[PDB]
Amino acid sequence: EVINKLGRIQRELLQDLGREPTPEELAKEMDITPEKVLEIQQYAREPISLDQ
Amino acid sequence: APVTHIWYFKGVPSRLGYLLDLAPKDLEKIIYFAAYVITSVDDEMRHNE
Amino acid sequence: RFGLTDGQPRTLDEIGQVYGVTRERIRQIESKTMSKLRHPSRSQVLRDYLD
DNA sequence: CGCATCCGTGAAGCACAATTTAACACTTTTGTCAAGC
DNA sequence: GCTTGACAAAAGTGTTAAATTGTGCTATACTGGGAGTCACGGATGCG
Repeated sequence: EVINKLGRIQRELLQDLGREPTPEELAKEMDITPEKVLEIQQYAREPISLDQ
Repeated sequence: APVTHIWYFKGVPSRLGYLLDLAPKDLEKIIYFAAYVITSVDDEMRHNE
Repeated sequence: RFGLTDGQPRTLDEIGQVYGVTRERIRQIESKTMSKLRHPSRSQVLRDYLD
């Protein structure tokens, strides 16, 4: 849930300034601190395949 | 639910088809929920007058 | 004490009661053994593994 | 039986219940000491 | 060859709070996807 919230906010807020939001901008609107945001971004990671 | 090994459903020859005496397309229809097949019938209501 | 023969380390009193001595007696003999073995004359052979 | 022709295969967001973490006071035990018997 | 006792640090018990995880629920109406072909041997059939 919170991962989707972060994704939607990151996608949407770009039009306000023309940049991909960084932890400062994301935290300014997610009501959470940057370190938790970094932890969420790490948690949203997905494994690659060895067979490539 | 049961499942059939693909190596034997098809492969020219289809071992399952030869074993049961069904054509590959007819067998394909049965395994893959496209047509019904009669498993057995009782003579007590075929030769009963 | 170090459980070298079984793998289970033992406390002082636990190995004082297998003999007929108190836990502090075990501590005293352990101190004697540590002082004697820690001396370089014997530690010179054992040190080279992670000197 | 001698072979041609067609056929299929391979190549949007919350509420409440239940579970799990890691704070802290307190208790017990474990390790340590001088002095000494 | 070693005891009595006294202190402080480390190893356990238990209650409580906080967070973490799982299931359910939302009432105008809307009703059936979409993606960049040829060559080879084997089964069938002709006389």
